[PDB]
Amino acid sequence: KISGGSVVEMQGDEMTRIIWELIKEKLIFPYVELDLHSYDLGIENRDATNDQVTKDAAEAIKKHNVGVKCATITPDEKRVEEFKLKQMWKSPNGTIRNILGGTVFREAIICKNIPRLVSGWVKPIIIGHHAYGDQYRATDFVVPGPGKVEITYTPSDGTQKVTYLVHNFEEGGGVAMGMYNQDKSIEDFAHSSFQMALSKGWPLYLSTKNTILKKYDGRFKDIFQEIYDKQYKSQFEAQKIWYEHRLIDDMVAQAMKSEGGFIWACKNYDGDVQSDSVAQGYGSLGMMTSVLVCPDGKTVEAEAAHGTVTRHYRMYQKGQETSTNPIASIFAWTRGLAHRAKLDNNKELAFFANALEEVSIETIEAGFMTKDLAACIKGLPNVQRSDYLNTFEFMDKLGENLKIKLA
Amino acid sequence: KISGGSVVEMQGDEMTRIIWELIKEKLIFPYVELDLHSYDLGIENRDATNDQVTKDAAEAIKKHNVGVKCATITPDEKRVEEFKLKQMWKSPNGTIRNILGGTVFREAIICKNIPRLVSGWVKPIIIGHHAYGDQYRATDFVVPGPGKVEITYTPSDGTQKVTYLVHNFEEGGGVAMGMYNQDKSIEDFAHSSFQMALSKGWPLYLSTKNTILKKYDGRFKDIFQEIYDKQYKSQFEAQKIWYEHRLIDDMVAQAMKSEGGFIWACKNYDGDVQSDSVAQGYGSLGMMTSVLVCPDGKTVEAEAAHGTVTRHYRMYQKGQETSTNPIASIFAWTRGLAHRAKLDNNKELAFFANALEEVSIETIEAGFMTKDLAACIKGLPNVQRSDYLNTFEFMDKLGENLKIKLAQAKL
Ligand SMILES: NC(=O)C1=CN([C@@H]2O[C@H](COP(=O)(O)OP(=O)(O)OC[C@H]3O[C@@H](n4cnc5c(N)ncnc54)[C@H](OP(=O)(O)O)[C@@H]3O)[C@@H](O)[C@H]2O)C=CC1
Ligand SMILES: NC(=O)C1=CN([C@@H]2O[C@H](COP(=O)(O)OP(=O)(O)OC[C@H]3O[C@@H](n4cnc5c(N)ncnc54)[C@H](OP(=O)(O)O)[C@@H]3O)[C@@H](O)[C@H]2O)C=CC1
Ligand SMILES: O=C(O)CCC(=O)C(=O)O
Ligand SMILES: O=C(O)CCC(=O)C(=O)O
Ligand SMILES: [Ca+2]
Ligand SMILES: [Ca+2]
Ligand code: NA
Ligand code: NA
Repeated sequence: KISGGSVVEMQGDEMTRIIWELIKEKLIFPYVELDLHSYDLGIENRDATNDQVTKDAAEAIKKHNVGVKCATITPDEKRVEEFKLKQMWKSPNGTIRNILGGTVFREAIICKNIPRLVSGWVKPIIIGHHAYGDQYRATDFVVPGPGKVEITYTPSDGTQKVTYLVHNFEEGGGVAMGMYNQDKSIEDFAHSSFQMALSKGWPLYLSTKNTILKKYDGRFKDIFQEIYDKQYKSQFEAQKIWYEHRLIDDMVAQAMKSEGGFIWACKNYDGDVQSDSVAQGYGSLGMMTSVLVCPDGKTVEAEAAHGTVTRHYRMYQKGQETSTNPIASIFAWTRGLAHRAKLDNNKELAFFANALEEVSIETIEAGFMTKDLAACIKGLPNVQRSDYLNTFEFMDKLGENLKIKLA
Repeated sequence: KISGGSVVEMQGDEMTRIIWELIKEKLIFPYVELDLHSYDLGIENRDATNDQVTKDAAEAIKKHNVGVKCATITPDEKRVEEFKLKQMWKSPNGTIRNILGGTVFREAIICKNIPRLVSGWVKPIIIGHHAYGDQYRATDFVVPGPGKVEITYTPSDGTQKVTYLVHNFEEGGGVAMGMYNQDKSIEDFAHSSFQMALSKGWPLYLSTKNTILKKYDGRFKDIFQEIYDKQYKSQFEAQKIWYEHRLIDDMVAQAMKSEGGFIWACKNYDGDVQSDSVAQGYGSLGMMTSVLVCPDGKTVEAEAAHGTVTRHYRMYQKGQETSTNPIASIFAWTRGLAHRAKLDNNKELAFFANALEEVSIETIEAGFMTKDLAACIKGLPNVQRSDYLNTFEFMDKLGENLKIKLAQAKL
């Protein structure tokens, strides 16, 4: 009945797919009508269309400014045999992120009754990681035997091509890889980082390994520092916050013993990994939001940070009972819809967005939660069946709670 | 007085250099005589020898089979300016690890009175991280403007040349790099991992991102699997343990919520970073061992995993009282000497090494400790001067306790 606007939706795989459908059936569709542009990133369909469906979904997001994505399978060899795939398709996440660009901001979803693994974290940690380039765009290969691996730069302006020696393999083979990043993208990431910091009133840290990657990482470090000095510094001081670069070793240690309450700017690989470390440290991988904010200020893709949860899905196929946390998948929808509402100045969509979220927190805070969350309070071995609901029960319960509150 | 043998010693920088001298002077030299082959990896001395001293140290370690290393500054632009360096020298750790090769095993040092940051870790987590290649021997450069970055392989015979497009820079510039690893080194790293799992009777996890780096990381995953199946699987099933690959994201989450009690094989970068996170989670960076175990099975370099503690050094330079935890540095010596002893079948030195370890734990467990550890107990905002000992005080107390312990043993 509520008029949503246009949303790009990406369907995914395995356990998350199951959950994705439950969320549309019970939390979204009964209450909200949309111009839904649906792309199926299920791995069967991606194989069928030779991954073209993925490039299509990314373009759709540019047009419509808003995307909600279910977790997908990125195939290695086992996966190729499993689904009889054409080939080892690349990560859709990496494909879409590289086309859209921007910064991925992740943040735990906090309930008051859910204890943390790490004692100190009483304030949020917001991770914003660079979406573009590096490992997702890397070229890696097997080195078959002895020989020489080199990397070369040929300037477009006709001046001398430059060649560096990567390694001389003199005994057997191995592996080698090239990767890159772009100044403009890195600039965008710096501004997005400083702006999020000002926005929250929290200090900003950048982590790199510039002592080791002196040129590659030093470039991130320099770009951040240049832009800070020229463009944000006084505004930081005015708010009594700060920016500082830290080596990645020190940062992860610092973060661990911290009391939280900062923005953590990461390179792509570190953002990907440290975001799992942090979600789990607050409680669970089901309790983290993830939004890609594009450089335009306008476009957004929301998702759950975690994967398809194949381990739980395997039980589901064997007919056994499961308890998977859908909270993150649900916030992919509320964050996306929130943004849609703010774009269109849709007063009611915004209301629904925020309702489903407080409904989610309120349900867990009343004592209805999936197995992972009960494990947080009790310790896994002390958890009994009466302590949690299963995937379907819990979805139903949120469903009836949404009913009551919207009514 | 104990006859030590030949040890290759590598001297360092900043706060650890100070602590290094205190350890030698108060814990080692009073009791042990050594054929010390001393290499000064202080940054001034590396700059004066164009870093040749670091390669010499490494070569000395092949020859003598044991090395003990102090934390070193790895310079970036700020350090060049600070020390007026000729160049931004490469990490001595990378240099040494790539010359020797092998697997770096890192583990927390645990005291019964010290709370953890992470609740569940009632057993230890042992990380074995590949010492060779990757980021540490990378070639990286700034791309100054539009143009094409390519990476090429040419076989030794010259019979063929393979060119891969890395990126087409048309817009402006950026950065690019290449990195590499070798199969032999990866096979040695698999072996040490499975052996360490068997040794401890714990399960082994390997982490990669093979879904994203399909050839590079998939090479690691495959070598480990093939080697598991053919050579260690019977044995693993016998002690009722197991081996699995996990994706690095899943693995860090799994470690976080776990009970501990596993071996975690890591790629170079991940090992380097997660070992800090792990040490901190058990309570302190001062409380972790690190030994490079070479594939020859005979050669070892022991070190402190943390850095030079530059921030504590600044205070020291101002005359301000400091409290830096020396435990990891002391254990560089104790692990090195324990291995020298094992090599030489030397029971006096073996006994000494282990005696210095117990003394370290006993002193802390009796409530004498540096500030980081007192913060573990009280919470940083709650700790007062009376709660901890300063750097020299704590060293002097261990010195006393070591004297007692060795005396009681002589009796
Ligand atoms: N599209 C995407 O954004 C992502 C996709 N992937 C893909 O997903 C697939 C599986 O990835 P994988 O590394 O196995 O791990 P997943 O992140 O899917 O899950 C791994 C483990 O994390 C815990 N976990 C994750 N989500 C939940 C949840 N919602 N509720 C409770 N526990 C959860 C579970 O622990 P436990 O088993 O102990 O209960 C689970 O087994 C792979 O194909 C991978 O490529 C991976 C990451 C992100
Ligand atoms: N040689 C080596 O193996 C390594 C060398 N390095 C080099 O060390 C230098 C400094 O690196 P950086 O990352 O800043 O810092 P370090 O790793 O030396 O330490 C940074 C912070 O960690 C805490 N810490 C580390 N060790 C101790 C200790 N033993 N006792 C108490 N606290 C400790 C301190 O926290 P707090 O300030 O909060 O009290 C300290 O400020 C750099 O030049 C780097 O290149 C870095 C890593 C390894
Ligand atoms: O795309 C993938 O295969 C993994 C993505 C991921 O883990 C993430 O985006 O955090
Ligand atoms: O060599 C460096 O600069 C840092 C090394 C390091 O952090 C480590 O060995 O854990
Ligand atoms: Ca991840
Ligand atoms: Ca480290
Ligand atoms: Na499971
Ligand atoms: Na300090």
